[PDB]
Formats: sequence, structure tokens, C-alpha cells
Amino acid sequence: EFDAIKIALASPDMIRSWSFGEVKKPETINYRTFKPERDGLFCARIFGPVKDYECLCGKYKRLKHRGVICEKCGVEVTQTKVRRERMGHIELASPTAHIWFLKSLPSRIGLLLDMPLRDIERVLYFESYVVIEGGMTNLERQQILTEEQYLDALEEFGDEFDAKMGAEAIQALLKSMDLEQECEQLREELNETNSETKRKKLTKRIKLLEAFVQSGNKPEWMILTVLPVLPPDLRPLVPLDGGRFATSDLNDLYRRVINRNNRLKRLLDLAAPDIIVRNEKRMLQEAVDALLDNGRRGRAITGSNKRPLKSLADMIKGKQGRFRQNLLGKRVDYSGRSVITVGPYLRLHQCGLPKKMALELFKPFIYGKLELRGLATTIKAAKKMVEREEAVVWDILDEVIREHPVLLNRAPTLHRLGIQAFEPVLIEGKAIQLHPLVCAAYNADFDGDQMAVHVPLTLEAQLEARALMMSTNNILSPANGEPIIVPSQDVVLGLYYMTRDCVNAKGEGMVLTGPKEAERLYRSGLASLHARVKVRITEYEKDANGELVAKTSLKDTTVGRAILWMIVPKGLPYSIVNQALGKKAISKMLNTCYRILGLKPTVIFADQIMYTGFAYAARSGASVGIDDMVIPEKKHEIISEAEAEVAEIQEQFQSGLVTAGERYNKVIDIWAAANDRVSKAMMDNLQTETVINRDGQEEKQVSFNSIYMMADSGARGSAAQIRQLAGMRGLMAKPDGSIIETPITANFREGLNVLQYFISTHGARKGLADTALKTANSGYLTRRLVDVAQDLVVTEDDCGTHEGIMMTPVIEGGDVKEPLRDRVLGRVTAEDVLKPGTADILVPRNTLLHEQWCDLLEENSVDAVKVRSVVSCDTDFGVCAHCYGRDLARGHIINKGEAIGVIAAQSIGEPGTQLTMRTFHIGGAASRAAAESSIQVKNKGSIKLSNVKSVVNSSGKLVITSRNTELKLIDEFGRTKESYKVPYGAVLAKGDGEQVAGGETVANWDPHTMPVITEVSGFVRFTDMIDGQTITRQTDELTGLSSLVVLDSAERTAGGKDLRPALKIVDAQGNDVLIPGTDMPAQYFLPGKAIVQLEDGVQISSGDTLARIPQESGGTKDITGGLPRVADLFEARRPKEPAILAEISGIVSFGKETKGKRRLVITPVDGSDPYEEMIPKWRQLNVFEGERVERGDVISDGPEAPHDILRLRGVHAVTRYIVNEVQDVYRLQGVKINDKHIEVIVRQMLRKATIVNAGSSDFLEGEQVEYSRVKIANRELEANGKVGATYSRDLLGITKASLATESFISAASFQETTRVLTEAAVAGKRDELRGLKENVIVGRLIPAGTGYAYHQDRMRRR
Amino acid sequence: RSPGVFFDSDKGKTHSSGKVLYNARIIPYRGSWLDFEFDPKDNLFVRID
Amino acid sequence: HARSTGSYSLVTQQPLGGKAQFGGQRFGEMEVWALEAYGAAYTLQEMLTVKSDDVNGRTKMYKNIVDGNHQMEPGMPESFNVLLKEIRSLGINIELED
Amino acid sequence: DIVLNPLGVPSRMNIGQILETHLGMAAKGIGDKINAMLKQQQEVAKLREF
Amino acid sequence: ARVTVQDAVEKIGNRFDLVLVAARRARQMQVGGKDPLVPEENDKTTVIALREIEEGLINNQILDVRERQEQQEQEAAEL
DNA sequence: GCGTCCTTCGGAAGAGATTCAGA
DNA sequence: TCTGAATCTCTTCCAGCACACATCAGGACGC
RNA sequence: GAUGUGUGCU
Ligand SMILES: [Mg+2]
Ligand SMILES: [Zn+2]
Ligand SMILES: [Zn+2]
Repeated sequence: EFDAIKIALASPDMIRSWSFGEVKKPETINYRTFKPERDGLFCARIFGPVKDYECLCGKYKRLKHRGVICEKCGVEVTQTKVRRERMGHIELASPTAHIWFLKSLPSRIGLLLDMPLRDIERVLYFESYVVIEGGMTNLERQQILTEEQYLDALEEFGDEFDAKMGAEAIQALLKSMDLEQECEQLREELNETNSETKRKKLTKRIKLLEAFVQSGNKPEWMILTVLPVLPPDLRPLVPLDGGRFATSDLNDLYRRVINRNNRLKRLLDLAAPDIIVRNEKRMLQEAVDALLDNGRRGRAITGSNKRPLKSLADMIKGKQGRFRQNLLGKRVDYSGRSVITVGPYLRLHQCGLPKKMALELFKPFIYGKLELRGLATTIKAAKKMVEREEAVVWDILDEVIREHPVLLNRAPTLHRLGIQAFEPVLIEGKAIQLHPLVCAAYNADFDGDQMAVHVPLTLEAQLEARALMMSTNNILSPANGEPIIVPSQDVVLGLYYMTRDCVNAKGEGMVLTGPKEAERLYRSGLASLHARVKVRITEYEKDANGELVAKTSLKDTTVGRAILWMIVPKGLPYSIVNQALGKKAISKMLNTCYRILGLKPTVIFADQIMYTGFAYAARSGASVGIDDMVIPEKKHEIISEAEAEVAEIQEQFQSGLVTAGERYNKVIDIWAAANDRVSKAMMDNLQTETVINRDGQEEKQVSFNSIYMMADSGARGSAAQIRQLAGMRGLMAKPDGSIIETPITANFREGLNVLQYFISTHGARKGLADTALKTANSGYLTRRLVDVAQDLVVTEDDCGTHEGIMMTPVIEGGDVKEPLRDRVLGRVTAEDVLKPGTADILVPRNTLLHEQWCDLLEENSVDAVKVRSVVSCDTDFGVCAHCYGRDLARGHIINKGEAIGVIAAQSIGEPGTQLTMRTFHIGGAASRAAAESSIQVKNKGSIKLSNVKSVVNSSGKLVITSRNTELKLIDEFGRTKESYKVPYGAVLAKGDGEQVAGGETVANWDPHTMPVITEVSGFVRFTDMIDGQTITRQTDELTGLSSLVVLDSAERTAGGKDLRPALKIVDAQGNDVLIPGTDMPAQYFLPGKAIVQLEDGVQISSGDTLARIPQESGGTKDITGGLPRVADLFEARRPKEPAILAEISGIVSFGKETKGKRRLVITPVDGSDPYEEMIPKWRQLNVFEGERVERGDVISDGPEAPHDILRLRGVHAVTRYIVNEVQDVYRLQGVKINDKHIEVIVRQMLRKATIVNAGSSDFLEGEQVEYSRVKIANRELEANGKVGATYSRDLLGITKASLATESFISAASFQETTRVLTEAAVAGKRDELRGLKENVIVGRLIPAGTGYAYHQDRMRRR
Repeated sequence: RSPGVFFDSDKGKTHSSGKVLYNARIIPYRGSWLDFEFDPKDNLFVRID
Repeated sequence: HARSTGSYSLVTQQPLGGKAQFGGQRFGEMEVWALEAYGAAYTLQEMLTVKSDDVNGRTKMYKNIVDGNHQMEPGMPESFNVLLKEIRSLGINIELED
Repeated sequence: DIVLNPLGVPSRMNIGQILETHLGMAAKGIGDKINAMLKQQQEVAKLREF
Repeated sequence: ARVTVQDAVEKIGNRFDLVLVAARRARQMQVGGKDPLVPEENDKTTVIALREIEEGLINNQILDVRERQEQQEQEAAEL
């Protein structure tokens, strides 16, 4: 049919061509016999017949007169549905400016006539004049005249020269302007000029001029001459109860516009006075502006009771417009809605449809079979038969519902597992029974939530539901390869009570002949389920090429584990049930079952596990009483110790040892330590408190306490929630994020005070407000992640590249958070990895390394595998299958034609939403750390210190004066096993390269109060710090000691803003000491809020604290406070104090001094040396006058902006930085996301590439054009002898990278619809319908999955 | 809010320099507001409605 | 609640919303990404055309379903024509090329 | 009459339902003792004493 | 008589061309008069198409060549 | 009953207009 | 005293589905 | 059809 959607400006001739008439009366239906007026907003003559195939007057009434035009009233008889396809127009008496091209920034009229917006805005609204055709006087072609200046120019220059006001003058300016001459003059001026602001303005105007001249648009088309009207059926008037009519907004705006236009037309014929007609023209302009985009001007007009009526733009933009409400998501037929119940008798591919709901959903399907079987002859007889619900209708429903899967969707469809297909099982009731395994995927409990049923109609839809959306084919999460149909909170309790042992039984010493004997003994009551017997079990193994070889042995097991072994499919080792199964254990069991056996045994195993978990949880009576929450007998002693410590802290604070920002931190730390000690005490009193005889004397065992059972099994609970029941509740967190100063010292087994409950209510209301008020800014994150990566699909199989990112285990402060296996599993490597039998290859180059290859790599203990990444792929408009990796939902390579950019966006975007809607499950607990102060190396090995600038201590030890140092522990072999980030000013008890015993301290420091320790010795002079101006000082006259706190930029005076307080270290003779190895004096700056306990002119040593800086780092550290960071990383926001990197490598030296800010010159050894950098006086420089630097090295210190990294250290460095930062943020909350998704989002952030030089190509000098087009053009030119065009990659945030795409439809439907459509209309863009949102809006198959083959056929067809 | 004069803070995020401004709002039960406020250069600007 | 082919809206020929009115459940914007992630392109296409805004294909599909034939002949959603007309009501000219 | 789920109690700390269950058990035990003393017609003295 | 289609996906290793092939076969079995190649067990046309896919005796190549053969037979029957 | 008509008040971020200062 | 840097000002965004209730739709003045 | 209020599950 069509293949493109073109948007451009509408000429008045084209507007008249659209129109089938001219509306010229402000009269709707006459509030009478419901007929349209003569030439009003509704008209049979203009738009179309009101009734189908009936003339308005009453002369033609049937299809036998089709196509003719009446004579009594002149309305052609046709289908009545042409009232929504035939537009009209309004002939404006005076020209009117389009508000979209005036008040959308930047104003097209503003930078087309080179005038400021204020001047043209005063001209349009008849408040000043503009000089068109100045002539032979002192008036330019764009000068602004007021009324007095206009009168002066009239009295003393009353020649043929004219100066008009209003939209007519602006239209004359636009029509009288030549575009090519102006463009070449601007090119001349741009080539002449040198200032960057003037260059940018001139090239922006040049771009606007080129867009105007290339397209068919004209400048004078932005001033409206004829105003088209919407067809009446798109602005209907629905009659209510009575003689009144509905309150339509578009009709009201049209009536206002028509009233103003008719009044102006009448005044233009009677020769009204000038002021009256000008005021009427201004009113017409305001009415048209209110019709086009209401509210963009000063005051939005309101219809009734002070609410602004929606214009033609308010119903196309926003969340409630034709883009996000009726095109990207619609209401559908064959759909239903009801609450859900469990029905645990089901299977993984089944659900329960109510018997009275499936009859109404599958109603046309019942009609078809009733007509086929002959029980009815027409459709009305079958309709009445179904309405009556006869005995034969239910058999027809059973026949038509047999293998017709339906889609069950829960209301927040966060990830793709929120929609799944089940084969219906008809039930009597009104609730949709849902299988208990998919409740984790749906995140659906059964406390009053409803799910929607959808009926796939076509054969293709049914097969997509059966082969793709089926709940059987959805056993792995698409975010990470972990299974998603995991038994939860009752099956795990059953399998934990079953597979467990106590040291006694009804029969314990007996030895059994198999699992059937164990089940028979348990059922007959001759043996407890927790015996310790010896069963003879025949386990199979497929260690050969798929052959199950039996190996019968006699293992020391329990009765429960032997009974459970009857459901484990053949092929799995027995050492997966011979233990106390929790939730992680059986999740691992299902995962290994899928990875070894396949999909069908895994599904059958999941069903059998659910059945035998429910059965043996019912058979146990695992209740919960009030005596199960055993209070420890030593909690109040820990309370007393902590309250004594807090009293000492208060006495230290009031004396003046610490300020009020450090008392907070230390009291939080001491109470959090006391809370953890109480939790440990109660956990030790709970887990092991089972003294039971071994049939002889007393023995110890893991407890059978119900609270501890369902806490240790992972059923429902944790250390926090269980701790709050029998330990102490702890301390709460406010909605702002601040932690409560005072803790609660009671649990939910004793009471709570009338005041402790009030304190707890702060955290409780924080938890409930956080969800409902801050899941909005996490649903926004996933929406603008989807809209930036929607058009990314797998389009190839292998691009053939040797590039790729480097993967290493992430050890950044503790043990191995993620080993190499978790980071490299299921991703195609990029080069033959070399084992430490070097010069021999371990794996080939293009092998998708699965679990066997991961085991092989871990056997040889590899530490770095260069793996292929999405961001480094060489495909155009998509990715290849090898550069992505594994599907992560199935155990194979990703299929060609799969929408991976939407799976990536959902996977990144809904741990945040889900965990910010679940912040109240811990109540309002602080959940903060204990602010660890020292480094205790647990393992054995040597130490390697990275990027350290340390000096000596007064005791001889080492003190760290570097910001980004890392204490990493290397074992005797040579591999890194432990790593720690040591902070500035931290003392070292040991050094580098020396073997440390396992379990002793190495680095000690204060968690708060970071110091400013020096490196040299001498006297210190209080330079540039005077009382009152830059420091707040208070003196104890008794001691004679001063303690001054330097103010921040807030309370510091404006005059003293250029004063920089600092401490110059000086020797005895007034000479400036030197930093060793350099010639720069030891000048050390002091930032704000810093306290100094030293006096002016006191001898010091090397490496001692001169001043202290409080940290005030207080937060609850949930996923709510902690996910503006992901938004900042994905939007690529520059931090406050960027770390200064080296733009070009070479020798570093300084030139001129104090250009307001310091000057640094980098000179290479061979090439050109034109680079100078303006370094502000704020931060010191880590490089000196005689060092060697490379590009990407840090001249200064601070947070790295993810643009310098891109432009200096390359694409791999910036993508690794973003991946690591987002992964750290998510892993802090326990979230597990594979890095393919973050790499995909980074790749979608990397699509623009600014040209450096045009070369032999057709690109411009500094144009920002898509990187794929640049690569295609350069690869095409390099095929011949021509030279390509050099470029530079750009990093745009997820908002800008989605708003600056080549398709204006996606950008318009995402955000800023007015601003996107204005630019598209001016530039005359032509959409190609290439993405997924575009085809969803249009109404086609997405080029993503099963429609990918069809789209390839269609593309290669033409 | 009860009618009267309330001295708010507008602390922090204004002017992006950390300087805390100060404003006084005179809210009547019926009438117009009489907002006074400070400038980052320490000026006193009244603001009606 | 359940709803087969019933009553549709006025300006955009979509099924109504609600339980008091005989209305169909909204397959919203977030539910479309879930079908795009699976790769279900025919299911999504019938979700937004055949039992939705599209008018002629909507009745052709109903006749096919009560004809023994589960096949769709989709056209264009009516709400997209509404969008085109609403853009053309401004000074903007939007059209589909050949 | 009703069988609830134990695991709902630890995760969301509504321990008050277990105490309400125990106190209602005590209340119905007192009511059961009164009903047993009243079903076979005993003198007012024993009812008053209990 | 169908729960999971993993074996059929093994037969046609795309899981996206399988949907199109099964849809074509079910359309041939529902609108057209072509009887199933495997004994139907009261299953619907989609399930029988998937069973024919996973039994081995059908794919895109087989469907295309059989369609061409029957079209050429109809052409020869034109006389 | 018919009937024609003409308040103020969040909040983070980004872009584009002024406006400063500084060489 | 021209041109980057800073500041001022205007703009656009702020999750999803669903259910129930009421009220509006010109209301003033001429007739 | 839009507003206003209340509510349910996330
Ligand atoms: Mg719920
Ligand atoms: Zn007529
Ligand atoms: Zn690739």
C-alpha cells in the first residue's frame, strides 16, 4: 500500500484543496430537530450527510440515487462515515501567525528573519511596527518602531515607504526575503568570523535556510491565510438527557475563531476606525493561537469553572493524546477481567477460565460451530441459543476451548513474563485460577488482584501463543539465565521440612531397599520423615554421548530425601537432594535439570516438585505460634552497652570534640552495631536451640523452630524481618532519606510504646509513600529506555569482527561479587583464550561458550577473556547473533530477528520499579551499613597497591595521600583474590609486596572526617583567612585556642568570593618549602565546612592531619534512594566537578600565569603542540612540570564525566564504565542483570558521530549525522580510491538519543510532540517506517519477530 | 495554612551555589499575597501575587 | 467481566472502557512492549487492528471467525487516520507516500 | 472453619493476628466452659463462681 | 495432545520460521481440504501442524515443493 | 419556562537568551 | 571592548491497569 | 466524553 510518511508545511492552496467547503457561521446543531445549520461547524453540504445514504432535505433516501447531489439543500448522498474524512477551511480576513512556529524554541520565524522573539511578538500583537522596505531614509529592513516613532517617521518621511504591524507585516517580511542570497551571505560571514557563539548562531540559521530551500516549504507558509477545520465526526456533539448538548472544546474554539473572523470581515467592509480594527485583528490572532496550541501564550482561555479547554495540540500531545492513549496502546475486543485464585491442581500450561467468562469471550467461535453442526440456521438463532445457555452450548464451548490458548496479563506488565499463554481449563466460578509457579513471574499474589484474559484469534496468533508466549516456554528469565518458575514460600517449606534430618526417628538405624520402601515406611508410620537411614538408589548419568548408565550404590540419606528422589528425572546426580533444600538449592536443581536434560523434563520436574512440596507442607502442620519467637536473654545488656556509649558520645560532643554533623554519624554507627549484635545473639539463640538425645545423651542440631524454619528455607522472611520479631526493631528512615537519630529498642513480640510506634510510623509512611510517589520516576526510566532502544533487532548472524570488550571478575571492595563465569557465560568470545600453558589455545575464536566451556575456563583459572560485545559490533541497523551472545531465555544462541533492544530495556527498567514498589516489606528499617573502618585481609597472599602517592608517618608507617588508590590482595600463585578501596588520609600498618597473615588489619582510618594530611614539615601560615570574611572562628579564652570553621560558598560574602583559604607550609626562615621531586610550594587548599585544630605557626611533621572535613553521608540506601544514579548514567549527565583528563599525550608544562584560571601546555615529542587547557584554581593537579602523560590520564581528581572517557579512552572504556557503575548500583540491592542489556543501551546511546572533515564524502564540516550512515558512506568510498570522512563518536542520553532519531514519528510519540513535529514540518522530513513503534502506530507487523521474515521479503521485493 | 506571615527558607537548590535565600510570605484569608524575598546579591525584592 | 464484539467509541473506533458499559480491557503501551519482546508480531497486529481501531477488517474477522476460518485481513487503524486529520487541522501537512 | 497461611505472619510483621488468635481461643474456651456448665442445668452458684 | 513444542523447534531451528510454517500448514488443513499427514486425535489444526512439524515429515521446503507439485498438477488438468 | 448570544504555591534538568568579565 | 563563562528565564516531564459515585454541557435577559 | 472525589493490586 504505502512505504513512507512525509510531513511538510501546508500551503494555503493545499489547505483549500483539502477543504470540501468553507465554514463561515458559528452555529452547531440548532438545539432542535437534530439537523446541521446552513454553513456552520456541522453541515451536510460541506462535510457530509448526517444519516447514511439519506439526503438532508428529504429528496433522496436509498442507494439507488448514490453519488448524486441534491438541489433543495445541495448535499450529495453517500455513506455517512465520510463526515470523518472531509475537512473544511476558514478564509481568514487577515493573516495570522502560526503559534507553533513562533513560541516553540527556537522560534523559526525568529531565526529566519534574524529578529529576537520579543520584537516579532510585539509586532504580531499590534504593539509596535516593523520597517518593511525602508527605502531612502535612516530605517533598516528589520527596525522596530513604536507608535511615537511611527508617527515621527510618518510626519518627516511621508513618502511611499510603508511600515505595517501584525501578521501581515511578518508575512510580507517572509515573502520578500530571498533564501539563496541570504544563505550565501551567511556562508561568507561564517567563513569570515571566528567567535564560536557567532559561528554556532550563523550555522544554525544556515541549517534552517538549507532545510527551507531543499524542501518544498516556503517562508510565507508559516503565516496562516486559510485555517482548516477538523471533520465533525472527530469532534462529535453527543446529545445528553434532555435538550442540551455536550460541552465540546474544539467546537468552542472554532466558534470563537469564526466569531472573531466574521467580526473582522464585517469591520473591514464598513471602514471601521484604525484602533478598533487593529484590536479586532489582535483578538483574531489570540483566538487562532488558542485554537492551535492553547496555553502557550500568556493565559489559557477556560470554558467553564476555570479549566483550560484542550486545543488541537493538547489532544495530540501528552499522556492523554492520540499517540500514547490510542495508538501505542488500545482497548481490545475478546478480552476479560476477574480476580485470581490459586487452584494448585493445575499444570504449567493450564489456567482456569470461569465457565461464564469463556462463553462470552469465545462467543463467535461458538456461533461458528453451532452453525456448522446445524443446530442453528442463521446468526440470530445461534445468538439466542448462546444467550439462553442451553445444555448443548457448553459442549460446543468445551470443543472450541480445547487447544485455544488465552493470554493472561497482569496490570503492571513490567517485563515480558507479565504476558503468558495458558491452555484454558473450564471451571465453575468467577475467579481465574493461576498456576502457583508463574506467580513469581507475574509478581501476583492472591490478595485481591485481577488479571486480564485475551483471546488469540487467528492461526498465527494461536501459534505465537503456543510456541512463544506459552508459560511452558517461559521457564528462564530474559534478564538473567536463572530460572523464573521457581517454587516459592510454600513448596520450598515443604521441600525443606521433607529433606531434613534430626538425630532420632521412629526408625533410624534401619537400612532400606529403595525409595519406594522409604515412602511405604513413612506412609505406614513406621519411620519419621527426618530419619537417617541407608537407602539403595539407582542414579543415572549421561557422562557418555547421551547414554544413561546406571550406578547403584548405598548412600547415607534421610527418608524424606529418598521419597523426594522418586520425582527427580533420570540423568541427574543424587547429590542435589541429599541436603537441606532451601529456595536457592531447588532453584539450582531446576537450573541444572534444564541445562542437562532439556525443557520437557524440566517442566515435568517443576510440576512434580510443586505437587510434592504442597503435599508434604500440608502433611507437616508447619504453623507459627507466639512461643516460636524466642527472645534472647542478653538483648538489654547490649542495649545498656550502646546507651552508655551514646552517653559518652554526648559528653564528647557537648565538650566540643565533634560537631553536630558527626554526632549523628557516630550514634547511627553505634546503634547499628548494637542492632547487629542483638540480631546475631537472637539468631544464635534460634538456629541451634535444639537439645535432643542421640538415643543416649544430649546432642545439638539445627532447630525445628517454625520461624527459623521458614527463615532459613528462604520461604518468606530474612534476617531483618525475623530480627524485628524477636530481636530489636532498630532505627527508622524518614521519607527524605535521613535516618532517625533515636532507635527503637523493642520487637513485635513485646509491645511498643505510645512513642516508639510514633517513631516507627515515620519509616512506615516513608515505605508507603516511596512506592506510590517514586515509582513514577522509575516507570519513566523504563519508558524512555524502551523508546530509545525499540528499533534494535538482530538482523544478521555474524559480522565477522575480532573486536570486543575485556571481561574480568569484579572485585571492588570485598570477595568475588561476580566471578568470571557469571560475567562470561553464554557470550561469544573474540580471540582464542590462552591458558597458563601459554602459546597454546584453550577455546576457538567464535565459540559460544556455555557451561561446559565455563567449567573448562575455571579449571585452568583464567582471569581475562576478551569477549564480543554489542557496542563493538560492525552491523548496520541492528546487531549480529554472535555479537550479542545467548538468548538468556533459552540455552542457545540468539535467533536472527529478535527484538533484543526491548528485552534489554525491560530487563534494566524493572528491578527498579519492582523493588521500589516493595520498599515497605522491611517496614521502615534503616538498612544502612556499619561504616567499616579497617581492612582485615581474610586470605593469604601479598599486597599490590595501585596508583598510590604515599609518604611517611610520625611512627614511620605509610599514610595515603592519593584519592583513587586500591588495596588489592594477590595470593602466592599470582592471581588477585581480594581487593579494597582505601580512602585519602588512611594510615597503613603494612605495605606493598609483603606477605600478610590471614586475619590481621592492614589499613585503618576514620570512616568520617576525611583529613587533608600533608607530605612535608615546617610551620603553617594562615594564608588568605581572616575572621568573619572567610572563616567562622570561636576562641576559648581560658585555653587561648582557636577553632575556626571555614564557611562554604553559601554564607561567604560576595566580596570575599575570590578569597581562597589555604595553608602554606613554611620553614623557620620564611622560605617556601618544596614538594619532593618538584618545584611547586606545598600549598594545600581547605574546602568549606572544614575544621582545623591547629594554631597559626606550629611545627609539624611529614604526614599529619592539619584539618578535618565531615562527611555527613547519611541515607537509607534503598533502591529508591540510589536510583537517580542509573538515570544520571543513562542520561549522561556531567557531574559537578569533572575530573580533568589529558586531551592529548605529551610532555606537560605551564606557560602563562593567572588568566583567572591556571594554564597548562601539553607538548608531544614529535607531532604538533597546539593544546592549552584552562584549569581553574579549585582543584590541585596530580601531574607536575616534568612528567609524561597519555590521553585518558587524569590531570585532576574527581568523578569522571562519561564524555571525556568516550573521546579519549575510546568506546570500550566508556561502555565498561557505564556497565560497571550501573551493575554496582543494581548489585547493591541484590539485583541480578546480565551486562548484555546495559551494553545494548550504551550502543543505542552511541549512534551519532560528528564529522571532522568532509573528505570525499557529501557530509558537512560539523554536522551531527548518524554513525551508521557515516560507516556506510566510508565503506562505500574506501572500496574505490576515494578517501573516507573522519568522524568522532558522540554520547547522548537516553532522552536525547531517542528524540534525535531519524524517524519523526517515534520522536513525536515519545516526548515533545510539538517541538518534534515543528522541526519535522520545517525540514520536510520523510519517515521510512523502520522501527517497532512506527509499525505499531501505523498498524503493521513489527519487524522484530515473526514479522521479521515478512519485512525482509517486502524490503527485498522493491 | 493559617493566615499570617510565614518566613520560609527556599534553602539550597536555588542559584546552584549553595547560598540559602530567605523569603517572607504574608498570606491573608482573603486578598493578595505580599511575598518578600532575598536576592543572591543580598537585595530585598517584593513580589505581589 | 468479559467482552466479545460489542459497542465501540465515537471519535476513535475503539472498544469502550468500563464494566458498567460493555467495554474491553485496555492493552496499554506497556503491554505492547511485552509482545514486541516475545517477537509475537501477528498477535500484536491483531491486537491493535483486528479487534481494535480498524473497522472493515474488524467485521471481516468476525465473519471469518463465524465462517470456520481463523484468518485476518487487516487494514489501517482508524485512530491513525484521526491523528493524520488532527495534524492536518494545524498548518502541518502530513501524508503517506506511495 | 478457616485455614490461613503461616508464612504470611513473619514476612509482614503483623504479629497482632497471632495474639488475637490466642486471645480468641481463650475467650472461646471460657465460653465453652460456660456452655458446658449451662447445657446441663446447674445451680446459679456455680455459674456465678466461674 | 500438545504441551511444549521444543522438539518441533529442534526440527526447525528458528522458533520464528516455525510459527510461519505451522500457520501455513494449519491454513491448508482448515480452509483447504488437505487432510493431515498424521492421525489426528481430536486436536485443532495448529496442534496437528505442530505435530507434523515435530514428526519430521513437513517443513518450509516440503510445503513449498508440494504446493508447486499440486499447482502444476492443476495446470496439467486444465487441458 | 423558551431562546440568541459573546490565581498565586513542586522540582530536577535542559536549551536558548541575556549579561558579565576579563584580556 | 569583543567573546567564552556564568547566570536568567522559559519549557517539558513526572508508572500501569481497574472499579464506584456525581456533575456539565451558556445562563442573562428579552419574551 | 471530560472533569472532581473515593478505592483495589502492584
Ligand atoms: Mg498483590
Ligand atoms: Zn436535499
Ligand atoms: Zn557483530
